Amino acid sequence: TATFHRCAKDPWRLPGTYVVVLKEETHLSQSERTARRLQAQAARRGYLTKILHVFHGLLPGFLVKMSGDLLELALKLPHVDYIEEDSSVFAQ
Amino acid sequence: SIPWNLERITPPQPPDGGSLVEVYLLDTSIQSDHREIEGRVMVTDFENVPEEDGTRFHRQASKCDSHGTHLAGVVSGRDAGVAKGASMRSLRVLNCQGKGTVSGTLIGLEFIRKSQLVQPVGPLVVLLPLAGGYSRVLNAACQRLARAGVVLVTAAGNFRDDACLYSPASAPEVITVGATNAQDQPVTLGTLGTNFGRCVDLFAPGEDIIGASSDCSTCFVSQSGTSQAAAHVAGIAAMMLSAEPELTLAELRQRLIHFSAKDVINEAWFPEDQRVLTPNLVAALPP
Repeated sequence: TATFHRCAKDPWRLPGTYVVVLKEETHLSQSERTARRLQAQAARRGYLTKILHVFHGLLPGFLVKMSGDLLELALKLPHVDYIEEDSSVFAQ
Repeated sequence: SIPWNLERITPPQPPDGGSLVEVYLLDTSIQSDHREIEGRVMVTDFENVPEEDGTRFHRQASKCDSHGTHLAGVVSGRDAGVAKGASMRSLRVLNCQGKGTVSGTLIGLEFIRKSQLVQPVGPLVVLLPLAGGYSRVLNAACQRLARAGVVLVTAAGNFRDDACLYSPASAPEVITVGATNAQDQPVTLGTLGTNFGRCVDLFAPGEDIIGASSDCSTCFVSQSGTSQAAAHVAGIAAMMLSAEPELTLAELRQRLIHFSAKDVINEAWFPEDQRVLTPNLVAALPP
């Protein structure tokens, strides 16, 4: 039941950088394990990934720079709630 | 005489209002040396910004700092600020062209929470004078921070559109602010203007707002937008929370509605179906 989301305003999309959000009470130790799991699974298939940051305090998860090809596989990782493609924000 | 906006939010001037509250600004770089905000704004080590677009962009400090310096002055500026006693802390999430990312904004929201846990002070007010398209992750991070006891204020957006298609304007736990002018009418910005709809909580002055200019250390410039209106509400909320510190988020939202001017906006400016859905409230301070 994990889902993928991306900005409806196409020119505001930032493909190649994804926010992997994990289930509500996921611990920082598990978010770090999941990001390493994504990296090992992607490496197996010949894909390079970079974990840019690991979140905790508000939402459990991590920021990853990777090919969108990996999203079917990333959605099947344990503890994943949803994945959202990065997008632009602007000064008002 | 005084700026029209400071007159408008005054019920028919407090020198150290909002002193118990700390305001976090998630915006462009700031001119911390500017005599209007000098000593009032603490520049955190936080920076998460995308690269500027273009062949060769010229990083000029005066232009890079413009949006943020003005907003910091509307909130707590020495001469033209709403809450002259409030403390501010700024994080850089917008680059010299006013652009940022959802991921940068989330890393910023997380940094605020980590700072609060390490060194708690009084009530926190988080100003987000930015907008993107609807974001499930940005609305979720905003909701989490509000549920953890932090007050969040965002601009409705300057797209003359429904604010529910914009984030963090669509997050319900956030106070979303649309902008009005000196005649109490919705602000028009070029061919666009203030956002509207069921996701907007109230309106506040957002046209020709005198604030700190980064063109010189003592300069003032007028600016317009829903970010300027949001800055008025972050200042008003800091004065209400400073005077009544035990206020919960819901209690604060009712104070803002109660002390607002009612039925002074001509609903005919918004599209026909949005008139019943748009709250006809213009923010004001209590006596």
